[PDB]
Amino acid sequence: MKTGRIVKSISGVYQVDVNGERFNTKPRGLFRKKKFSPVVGDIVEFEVQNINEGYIHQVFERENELKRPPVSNIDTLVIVMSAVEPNFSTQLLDRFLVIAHSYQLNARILVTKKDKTPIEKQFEINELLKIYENIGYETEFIGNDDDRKKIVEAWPAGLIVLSGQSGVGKSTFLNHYRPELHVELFERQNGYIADTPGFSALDFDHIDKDEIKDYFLELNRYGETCKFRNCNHIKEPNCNVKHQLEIGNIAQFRYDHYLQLFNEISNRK
Ligand SMILES: Nc1nc2c(ncn2[C@@H]2O[C@H](COP(=O)(O)OP(=O)(O)O)[C@@H](O)[C@H]2O)c(=O)[nH]1
Ligand SMILES: [Zn+2]
Repeated sequence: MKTGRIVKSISGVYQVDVNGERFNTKPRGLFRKKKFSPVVGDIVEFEVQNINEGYIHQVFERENELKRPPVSNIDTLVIVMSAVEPNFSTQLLDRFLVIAHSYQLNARILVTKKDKTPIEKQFEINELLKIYENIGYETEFIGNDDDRKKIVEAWPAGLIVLSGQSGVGKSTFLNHYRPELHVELFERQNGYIADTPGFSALDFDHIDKDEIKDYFLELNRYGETCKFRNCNHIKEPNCNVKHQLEIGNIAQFRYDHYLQLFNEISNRK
């Protein structure tokens, strides 16, 4: 009877947004069981009752999902990094992109605190952000002089989830969408933006050492012409990644972070 996105879950009641319209609903069939329980971000078919209430009959197949917090069908993961306080880190950024792609997410890169970054440092970060744009990511570098609402409404349509450490500047964006002014979705013009971040932790537990190269997008792309179909680009001969490194089309820090994570993600915790 109606199709929409779950924007709130409160003690087994699922609020479903239907183009602005809100419905408090409960699951039936499979969706009453824990192994099929609805999550915020689910697209659902529900039966309308009592004007603004309803029963969820179908939860559509999840295109993607985070477990902590539990949220499904993210259209863009915005990785939020400070330029300073703390200092921008390609080591932390590469790790967040690996996690992002391991969850099958679209990712883009947002650097904050430009207005208090030394201008010489701004040029070094700008050159780093160029390397990520050559890999295929959209990047922005913003400060207090920038319109945070204009920025969010230029983002691709659908569900945006901000992921990054506390203090990087997620709330400064999110407060523009808080009606009051465990995960809830807030409306924006072309979709939603999420209450919570996506990660930071031992979201490495599910990753096989063999998958790490798939989530370095330029290694994955250049590995197409390595001799070996599963070349790890470490000791293998005829390696196209090590060649592209040599002639300067893969950045050394990217290769070095791949190597550290390949060596680390193997290890017992
Ligand atoms: N100067 C400056 N400070 C910022 C910027 N973005 C965030 N902050 C500050 O950094 C701190 C953390 O911001 P907040 O949005 O609460 O971070 P969250 O923990 O990631 O949500 C706060 O004191 C913010 O006002 C920025 O672009 N420039
Ligand atoms: Zn290779």
